[PDB]
Amino acid sequence: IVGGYTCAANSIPYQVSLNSGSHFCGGSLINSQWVVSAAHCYKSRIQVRLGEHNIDVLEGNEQFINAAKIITHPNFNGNTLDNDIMLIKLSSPATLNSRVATVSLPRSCAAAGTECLISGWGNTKSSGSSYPSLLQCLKAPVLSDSSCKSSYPGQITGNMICVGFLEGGKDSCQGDSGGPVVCNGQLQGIVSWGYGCAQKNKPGVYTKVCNYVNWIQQTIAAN
Ligand SMILES: NC(=[NH2+])NCCCO
Ligand SMILES: [Ca+2]
Ligand code: NA
Repeated sequence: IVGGYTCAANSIPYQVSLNSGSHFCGGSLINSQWVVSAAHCYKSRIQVRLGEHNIDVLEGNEQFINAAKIITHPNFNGNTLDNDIMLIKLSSPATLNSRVATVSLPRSCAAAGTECLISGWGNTKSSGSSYPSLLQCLKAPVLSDSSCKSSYPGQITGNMICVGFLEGGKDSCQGDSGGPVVCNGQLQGIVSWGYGCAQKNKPGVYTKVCNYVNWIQQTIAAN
């Protein structure tokens, strides 16, 4: 997250870190047994780390649970990033408490201008690299479909939203991929792609979760 602030510890209890020797992507806990993330994050083995704040220190409230199933969207396209969504089934249910909690799926899609919270352990520098120990947060609005499509001509599908700031300086970045965009208590976005990060007129692009509630529910019921 570039241009953000350090979240209060455990204040984002649905945020997970996906780990395969190190942190590589975010995810969101949406049921006791299922995390949603981005398909471009796929690895064939993943450990899910729940209840994290400092990913470099054991603080005591963590739950580390291996993925038992890793299911990418069948229409994920690696060129256009359409359908950039993945579900992970945990080998055992997460134990839900104040520090490890689900986030609701969307009841509807979000109005343009809705304020959201984006979070992750991704790069914090717009020049060079700095990967933080502490979970970072960013407040950002859903942009117009107009502002989004003008920023990336021919590249925004009906399964994508832009969230962020056209001036630059405030965005998700590499390592935030797969993590949450939560607006009015609903998971509306998954960190997906962009042209670099935090650049002028290149806002973050996010998988539009309000199109996938049926796919999510169907996959959960069938696995
Ligand atoms: N501009 C962006 N937010 N790009 C995607 C960040 C995750 O790689
Ligand atoms: Ca920790
Ligand atoms: Na432009």
